[PDB]
This record gives sequence, C-alpha cells and structure tokens, in this order.
Amino acid sequence: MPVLENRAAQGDITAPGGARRLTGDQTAALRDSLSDKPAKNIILLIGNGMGDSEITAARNYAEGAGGFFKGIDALPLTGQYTHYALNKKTGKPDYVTDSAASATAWSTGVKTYNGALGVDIHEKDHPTILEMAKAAGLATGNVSTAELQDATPAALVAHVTSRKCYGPSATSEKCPGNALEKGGKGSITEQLLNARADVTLGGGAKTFAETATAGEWQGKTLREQAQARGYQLVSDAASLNSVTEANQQKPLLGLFADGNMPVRWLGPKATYHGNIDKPAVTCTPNPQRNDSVPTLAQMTDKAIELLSKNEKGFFLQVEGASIDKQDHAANPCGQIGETVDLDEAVQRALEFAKKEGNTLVIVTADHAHASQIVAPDTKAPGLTQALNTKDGAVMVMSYGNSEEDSQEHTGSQLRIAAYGPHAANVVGLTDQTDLFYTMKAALGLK
Amino acid sequence: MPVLENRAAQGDITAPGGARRLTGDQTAALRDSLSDKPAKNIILLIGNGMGDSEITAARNYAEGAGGFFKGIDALPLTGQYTHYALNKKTGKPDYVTDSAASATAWSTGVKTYNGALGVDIHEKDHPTILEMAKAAGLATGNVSTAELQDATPAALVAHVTSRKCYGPSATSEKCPGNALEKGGKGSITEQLLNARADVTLGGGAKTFAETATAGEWQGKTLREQAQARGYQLVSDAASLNSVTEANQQKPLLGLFADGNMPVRWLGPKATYHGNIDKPAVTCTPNPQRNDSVPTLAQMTDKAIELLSKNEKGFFLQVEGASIDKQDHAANPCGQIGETVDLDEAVQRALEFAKKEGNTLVIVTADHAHASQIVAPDTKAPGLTQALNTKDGAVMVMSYGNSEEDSQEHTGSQLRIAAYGPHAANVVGLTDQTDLFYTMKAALGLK
Ligand SMILES: [Zn+2]
Ligand SMILES: [Zn+2]
Ligand SMILES: [Zn+2]
Ligand SMILES: [Zn+2]
Repeated sequence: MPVLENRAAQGDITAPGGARRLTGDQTAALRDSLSDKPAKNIILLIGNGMGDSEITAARNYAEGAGGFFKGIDALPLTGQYTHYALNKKTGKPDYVTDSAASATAWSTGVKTYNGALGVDIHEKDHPTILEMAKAAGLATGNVSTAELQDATPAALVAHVTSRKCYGPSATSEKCPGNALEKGGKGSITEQLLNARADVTLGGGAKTFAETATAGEWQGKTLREQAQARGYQLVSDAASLNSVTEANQQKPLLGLFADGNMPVRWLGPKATYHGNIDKPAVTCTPNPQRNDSVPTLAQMTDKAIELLSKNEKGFFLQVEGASIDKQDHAANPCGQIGETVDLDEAVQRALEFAKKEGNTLVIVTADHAHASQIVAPDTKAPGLTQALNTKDGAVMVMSYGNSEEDSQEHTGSQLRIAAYGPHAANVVGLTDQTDLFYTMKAALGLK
Repeated sequence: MPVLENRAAQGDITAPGGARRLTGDQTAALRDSLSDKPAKNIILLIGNGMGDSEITAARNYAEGAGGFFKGIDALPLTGQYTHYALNKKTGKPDYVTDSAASATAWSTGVKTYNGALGVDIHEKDHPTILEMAKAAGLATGNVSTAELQDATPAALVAHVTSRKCYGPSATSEKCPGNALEKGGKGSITEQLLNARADVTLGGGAKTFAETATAGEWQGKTLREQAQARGYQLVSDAASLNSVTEANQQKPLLGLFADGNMPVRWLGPKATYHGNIDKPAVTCTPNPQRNDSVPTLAQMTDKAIELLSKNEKGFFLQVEGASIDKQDHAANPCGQIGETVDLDEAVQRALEFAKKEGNTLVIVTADHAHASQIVAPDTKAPGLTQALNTKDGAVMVMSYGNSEEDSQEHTGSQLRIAAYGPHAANVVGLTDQTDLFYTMKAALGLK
C-alpha cells in the first residue's frame, strides 16, 4: 500500500502544468490502497481544531502554497465528516461541538452534549474504544500535548458529566454523582489511573498534586497513588527514552508539564486591523521549549516502540492539542507551529505503518475552528495579522467570530484522511460516530 | 459504478450507532467505483464559493444535521484541492483567488492573476477545455445562473486581461488590447459569440444590447449578431423546452434574465448581533422565481438532452453562481437556497451519468467563502443570523471577514467530489489546475 510520496506543485507555478500535484493517473494507486483485511494496530492522530482552513494556512506558511506536508497531506484516502453535538434537554442537534462531545463521539460511537465525557445525554456511561481494546488484550496508548485531564485524552478513559471535573476538588463541586466520596467512579484523573492504559504521555502534572477524598488511597496525592499502583512516572525526555518496556504490570505515565506542554513557535497575537497597521510577522521558535521536553513526534515514536512489543496489537491516540488553543487565542504562529508539530508525528506514524503493513492510520480533527485566510488588503472587524510565508509572499489570517475572550469553534464539516486496512471507510461523507465503528470493526473488536 | 444511495444518519441520533452514516464496510463499494476507462462525457458542477462550510450550513438547514444531500453528498470519491492564484507582478502566490483566476485554472491548466480570464500572467492566451472539446468534435455546454459574462462561464470562451470587460463599452476602457476596434479578439460577449458552444444558458441579456464598434457586424447589437450568426435565442422556460436540437449549425443561446437569474429563497440580511437581538429566521421561497424562469436543474436537464445527441460525446459546465453572490451579501437564506438549487442540478447529472456509464461528474467550488456556523449564543463583531432548521433547532451563521460593502472569499482548501471514469484523480490533495489535466485525459483530448 503506497503513501502519496509527493503531491507538491511539480514545477514552475507560473507555467502551464507547473502547479500540478499529479504526475499521472491515480486509479492504479487507489486500487492498491484498498484492503478489507484486519488491522492489527490503529494510530489515530487528532489535530484539535484542525479544520481545512488550519491545514491550508499552515501549509502556505511552512511549505508554501505549492508545498506538501509529508505527513498530513500524504494520506491517500480522504473524505469529509460531520461532528455536530446534541442539545442535552431537547436531544436535537447542536451544530457547534466542543472537544468533549466530539471525542466521546469517536471513542464511544454515541453523540452527546457539549461538555460530556464518555456519557450520553442520559448521563449513561458508554465503553470507549480504548477500554474495549484493553479488554481484548491489545496494548493501548493515549498521547497529547495538552493536560492529560483535557477532553480529548480524557474521553478515552473517563466518564463524567462535565469535562471540568479534573480532579477530586472540581468533581465534588461540578460532578457530585461522579465524586468518589459520594459513591461515584471518581474524577477524570482518578478514572485515568483506573483505566490503566499501557502508555499515557502528556501534560497535566498539576492536578496529580491533589489528594483523594476516599477510596483505598484516601489522603494520598494522585501522584502517590500512581506510584503505589505500579505506574512508571516520567517527567522529561531523558527519562522517557530510558523506558524499555510498558505493560499492564508496568504502565507508563509521562507528565512533562504542569499544564499544557510548551508551544513550538512564538508570535504576537492578531490585532484589530493588524494586517494594515502592523508589519508582516515571521514566526520564531520558542526558546522555552527544551531538549528536556519531548516533542509530539518523540512521544509518538516512543509510544509506538513500546506498544509494538505487544504481539496482539495496539491502539494509540495522539493529539496535537494546542492547534485549537492557539486558534482560540488568535495567535497564527502558535496555531501554525502546532500544525507543523503534528505533521512530524503523522510522519513517524506513517513510516511505521508503511513498514508494518497491518496498521490503520487516521488523521482528522474534532471540529473546525475560527481562523480564515483572507486577502492582504482586507479590512475586517475582528483580529487579523499578515505573515511572511515560505513563498516570500504575504498571507493574512482573520479571526472574526467572537468579541469576546476567545475565538469560537465552527461547525463546518472537515477533512478526515486515512491509510492502511479499512481506510476506505473514511472516503465520502461520514459522521464522527462512524469512526468508532470503523476502528472497532478494523480491529475485529467483539 | 454505484452512487452513495443514502449517507444520512441511520437511526436515532440520541442512541449509540444512531448517528452513523455507514451501514457496513465501504471497501468493495470503492473498488467498484474505480475505473481508468475513457470517459465519453464530462459534467462539471461548480458551486461558486461553495466551500465545506457552505455545504454544511445548507445541509443543516435543509436536510438537518444528520441529513444527506442526494446530489452533492452522493459522490463516492472525495478529496481536497488548492486554488491559490498568482500575483501578476511578482509571480508569487496570492492565497485568495477570485472567480476569474480559479476558473482559468481548471479551464486552461495554468495559474493566473486575480481578474484574468483565459490568459496567464504574461497575458498570453491559453486554450480552454471547452475550445479543445469543440476542436475534437465533442458537443459543448456552458450553463450558469449568473450573467453569461461573469467569470465562471466566461473563462470557457473568453480570453481577456480583465473580467470587467463584458461588452464593447467596458472593453475599450478596461481591455484596450482586447478591444475589437483596436485589433483585439473582442469583449467577453463577442468572444462568446465566437466560440460558438452548442449550448449556452444563463442570464446576461443586458450586455447583448450593446453594439459592436467594428467587425463584420459593426453597428448591430450583439443580440442581432447572434441571430445573424445562426444562434437560436430563447428567453424563457417554455421556449427552452421547445428546443429539439442544438448543434454547430443551430447553437442554443438562452438569456433568461437581464443580469443574474432570480434567487430561489428570500430572507433578511445578517446583522450586527442578529442572533441575539433578532428572532430566528425561516427562509421563504422567492415569488419572483417563476414558471417562466427555468431552474438550474431544468437548464441542466435540457442541456444534457441536447448534448447527448452528439455521438462523439460532450463537455458541460454547470454553475450555481448565486451561492457566492449571496455569501458576499451576508444573506444566509439566499446562499443556502442556491446550494439546494445546485443540489437538484447535481441529481439530474448523476441520474444520467449512472445510466450512461461513461460519464465523469465532478462537483466542486472555485474558492472558499466567508460564512461560518457558530454557537447560538455567540457575540461576534460581524454579521450574524439565527435560522430555524429542518431539525427544529437553531443554527447561527457568521460573516465576519469584512467591513465594507461584501464579505471576502477565503483561501481554505475545499472539497472536490467525483463519480465515473477517472474520478480517482480527485482523491487526496490536488490542485485546481490538476482538474484541467484530469478532464483532458479522461476525454482523451490530444
Ligand atoms: Zn477541540
Ligand atoms: Zn477549542
Ligand atoms: Zn467565485
Ligand atoms: Zn465571490
């Protein structure tokens, strides 16, 4: 099964045929891309808030308009999928979802209300793909650049009525029914420790400092509980690379930051009339970002290495979280940088998948975001910024769907790409819940 | 080759598996969708400004979130393509294109500057797919709901340095080098009369009232010239349906409106804080619409009928023009209505294509637009409006990328879907120029 080796403009963009991305007929290539054989492994790459606009903006800046993302754009089978949520009261569609509802959708196969994790509109728990993979004996990995308590990684191991219920404190207030001291299954963090994924890497060290209000580990901090339960704790790249094995007997838990991990690129925030009043911006690498802090690609590579030891197979979810966060903050450079960051992780995954031959790789987003690419001379009512691209040309980005604090998500259907066995199930129009069934079927989970 | 019969949510959106659009594995279906055999005909449906957001907004309103457009969403092979233009002076990419540059891209295979029609950045003419089809003996059709002088339909038959050069008057001022009395090929309208497509249907009657400044038909109106050249003039649905044949000896020219044809649905314009201050809107059919005015689907159906008589095959471009125009005017109902209107035309095309077996059908857009679907309680800086959907729920649309007069286009890559021989060439990431080469190859044009 081939990956798109190169879909960059083939020559001089000015001359006829120079902008082409295809060098010949693709029919044969696609035929060789189709297989219904069972998938032994599944790697799901999620670009939080990475809609088509985000991909295009990032490509334009980093690779040029005629450029090509060796990871993100390399997936041969493409399609568009819907991700609408539900109104808790009415049960009718809520056109603009959040991370909680969307993550729950692909991880459980049931739509839900914004803010919910692993539960439906009746607050009934729903088993997640990870829990199912684990039950079947497959290795499991949950990786993200955000706090491990954030919606996307949380949805795989937690079932709470509200995403805000990070640890003991918040749960007692926001999710009384889930609160341990009130007979519930516990907070997101507690349920995370319970679910026991073989590999869990990301940020969110902060919440682990809290103490359990009940249970066998009452009074101890969630960090202590983790150690008492056999988890291997890692806080930096050096130690991460030192891990030789990860399994149910010795699960890996890597906390590389108190909150969200560091952003790759720094840049000023978009401003009112920023494209006409202020100069064009050139993103600059974040000095904070460290050799001590592993990149998403490094975490992804280590995860695959450890998970691949399991002869039965594995399920791994990787998330480029800050694309969304930076989009909210109207920061082009941060947003774009995180997309480039995710691209590297996709490459690592695709490399392994190409060699393995029985791995389904999927790259998609939870929902669309605010950012739009607009004309250089645009006078918009929101936040704008001009950027110096790899093409030596200026690109203007606009965020104009909110006044308020952050920029809002949008309900537009978006790209979903895949490679490997059962990838055909992402072509055409599908729903986010279909992804659950596709992954479940590919893995032969029964 | 199968069309997606039904990709609507299969059941109760509230229950697990109820939101699914798939009922089983799609591998076999896709295999049966792949063919490299020659295409005898090609029908290209263009939704002007119909990016993924536009499709989703229209679906949500008209068919419900879990709905399914029997035309637009029915195409099995999907992908995303780039449509950036070029800066005339530098030759570097211009991330946000207009209709002229984008239409020229798919019709000639060469990138160009915004505003150009059938010419590159050196103002050199390049043969269009229509001209090539005609040269090879194939029947040709150019259909649009806009003025026939508008960029999209014009790009197929005209070569001018500026899209503004509608007729004699504008050309002498804006396109001196193209002006007939100055030795040029003439205005868009004159070149259209020129090009002599077998079938041309749309609006733009107004410009035909002008008089040629030179040539064999000097002093006569372009209307008179058309008649003197053998064109069959039609101004209404009744007369249109009366046409039994259309060919080079008796070409059809249907002018159904002075300017752009009537919009399908009426609704108020979006306003500042429209979603919170004003009530939810329910679109209403335009009384002006007319049994006397043929719909896009009717024009499409008649076109296919006449064009299908040509044993050699045919090329037909159909354009839902007002999607873009209404998007500019920040009018959700007009925009959505035109998307529904286009969907009907796609259904007619797909129906014929399914029966014929050797027809390549492509549905895409020239560029992305401004509209975004946002949360109900959103406080945005631009124009917003709440709409009562088929789901009995509220959807809010936002236009916030411009302050002046019309909302701007956006550079986001967008959906391209196809069905039939050679459709595989639209899957994955491609460029708008690739479409030219795909159509050329499919038709075996040499
Ligand atoms: Zn999100
Ligand atoms: Zn977000
Ligand atoms: Zn356009
Ligand atoms: Zn436009």
